[PDB]
Amino acid sequence: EVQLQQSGPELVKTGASVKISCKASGYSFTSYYMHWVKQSHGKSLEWIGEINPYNGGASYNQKIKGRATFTVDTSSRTAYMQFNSLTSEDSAVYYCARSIYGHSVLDYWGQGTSVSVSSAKTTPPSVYPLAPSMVTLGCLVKGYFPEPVTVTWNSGSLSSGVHTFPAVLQSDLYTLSSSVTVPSSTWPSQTVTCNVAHPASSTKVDKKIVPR
Amino acid sequence: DVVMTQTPLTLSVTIGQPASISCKSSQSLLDSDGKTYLNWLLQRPGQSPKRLIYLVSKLDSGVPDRFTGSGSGTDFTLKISRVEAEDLGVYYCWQGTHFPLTFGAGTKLELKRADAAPTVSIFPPSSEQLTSGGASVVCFLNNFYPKDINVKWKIDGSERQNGVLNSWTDQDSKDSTYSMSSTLTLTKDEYERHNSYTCEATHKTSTSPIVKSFNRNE
Repeated sequence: EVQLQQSGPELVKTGASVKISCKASGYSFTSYYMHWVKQSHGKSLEWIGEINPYNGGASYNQKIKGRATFTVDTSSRTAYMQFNSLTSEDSAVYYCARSIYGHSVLDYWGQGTSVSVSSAKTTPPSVYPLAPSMVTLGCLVKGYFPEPVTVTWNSGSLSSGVHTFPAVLQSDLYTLSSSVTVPSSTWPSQTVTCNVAHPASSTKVDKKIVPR
Repeated sequence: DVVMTQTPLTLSVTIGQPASISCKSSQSLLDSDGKTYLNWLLQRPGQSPKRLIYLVSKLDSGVPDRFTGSGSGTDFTLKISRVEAEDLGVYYCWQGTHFPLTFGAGTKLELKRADAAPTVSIFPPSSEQLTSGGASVVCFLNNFYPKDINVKWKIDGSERQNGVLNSWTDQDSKDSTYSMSSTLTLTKDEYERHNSYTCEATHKTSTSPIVKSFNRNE
């Protein structure tokens, strides 16, 4: 199985640099080109460039103005992208992708690395319980920066009736909520807990939902 | 750069029905080597982009034969013979004949289903949030179809318009419904000056709205 494992989400000061990585497995690393692709606001895709891991040779989209530099470590099967002089316009998800033979036909993609560029400090979320057939409970995750957060319920043992709403930005902080729906015969008799992680602040909070 | 233009940019499809996307390039994608490097990509929710078709009409090994790619020169088409629930997502055409590689804007495919009324829930501010001096009231409008919905907030019988932030989910892959949250954020002091808080959902499924309320004195 071809695997392309990218590094985690990054917050970058406006004007500073970021270096992101993509660890390949399941094939001969030097036999395929690696490409880097930008996706803004979860929609439009833009090619940044490619690198030949056999000879370390890169080609770049000229619209990048020489701000990107690709490298590889063949011993660890890792491709790197350093991206300099970042502005808010560079906030996006960055993908690596493999091509056959190389350069033309992209065939496998990494999971993406979210890069946020901002002058703002990291702020952990406040996590508040939402307590009021089926009962609907929830978790309010308020006033954090940057994205993302991850929310689970009962550490993954409740999954079927869960919706997590996309975050909304207001005055430079994010807020989101998550909803879970369980049998009335299940809660409050059994424990229901939301687990919220915010990578940027190294925070994880468990909040039990108790009747109010 | 070669401009890739997809049409339509949105699809709304009944499961079992055929669908089609056109892709037109500003310049021929025919190479001097005799090949045409026109590709289709799918990004489903919660997934990485995946290859669908390459070299105009070649199917990726992981893709069912329901998908076909066709076209020549500047004009290309992706067809799905019978759309299945797994097909929900964003479809991109992209070209690798010219430098740089360029992508179309994406066509979002959504599914049709039977109309469903929302399940509405309202939540007062937690004791934790009040202790910190803040007050958010939250309304969920869950698992409804179609997409269009209105939420009205009332406080002590009075319609309230400001401090309201709304968020809508992408269409659910499992049940083809939508959900929406609405959050009214007040100061704790403003919160405590009122008694009743109400969320009202207006959806095509009924002439009367769905009203959920709580009273602080209860």
